[PDB]
Amino acid sequence: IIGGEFTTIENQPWFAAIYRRHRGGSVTYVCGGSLISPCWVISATHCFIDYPKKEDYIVYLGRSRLNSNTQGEMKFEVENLILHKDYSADTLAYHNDIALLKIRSKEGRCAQPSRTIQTIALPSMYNDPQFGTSCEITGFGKEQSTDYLYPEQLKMTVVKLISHRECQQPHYYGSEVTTKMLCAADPQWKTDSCQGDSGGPLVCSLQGRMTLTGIVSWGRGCALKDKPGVYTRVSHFLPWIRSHTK
Ligand SMILES: NC(N)=NC(=O)c1nc(Cl)c(N2CCCCCC2)nc1N
Repeated sequence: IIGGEFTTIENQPWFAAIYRRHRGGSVTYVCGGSLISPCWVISATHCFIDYPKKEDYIVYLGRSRLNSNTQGEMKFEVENLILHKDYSADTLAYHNDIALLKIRSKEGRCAQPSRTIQTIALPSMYNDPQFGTSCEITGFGKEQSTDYLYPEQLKMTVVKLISHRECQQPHYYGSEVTTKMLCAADPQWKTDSCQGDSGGPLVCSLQGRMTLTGIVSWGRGCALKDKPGVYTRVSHFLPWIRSHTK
């Protein structure tokens, strides 16, 4: 997250931190995710497209910090890693950038809701908020496009949904953004998602509900003028999601 503020998991209790354990026994952070039901975390396919063995992944819930344990966090194995069959990557964009991780504790359980863990609601299909709506993003991604390291403390910020019309202009992303995507940015370009935030939630109040409206997918650079963040548009994917979750 570029700009924005530090926060704790209690302010975004659906956020899931996904890591990969290495043969060296080293474990490195991969991407964010969102708990949409007790046994399911939703994230972005591009995060795991290169290494698809479920075995080498670990999901934490209730976690406020990148490389130290947060009191009340839970650790999970990945029982099923479901990557979208129609995923592809273009020059900038990713398509169908959506994945499901069915989580199981080594003791066989799914998530137990707490002060630090809650599911987030999905939207009704094709139901999104209007352009100009303020939504929240959260992650452990870079604080500067140019950083080597990720921050140790969880961050979040606020961005406004952009119109597709606005996003499809040539100076923005032109032809590479599609209707299966959503664009969100700061009006002044101050704050944004970045590398390491992928898979993480874009949350909006829809109806009277905090709803998961997007998944962090891509952008050029981070916090660049006329280069907004692009997110998987969740409302388009209810059939896919329900297929696996039933
Ligand atoms: N929102 C804005 N402006 N950018 C981003 O969200 C964003 N930016 C980058 Cl650099 C990024 N990378 C870099 C390699 C390509 C994709 C995976 C990791 N992923 C993102 N999701």
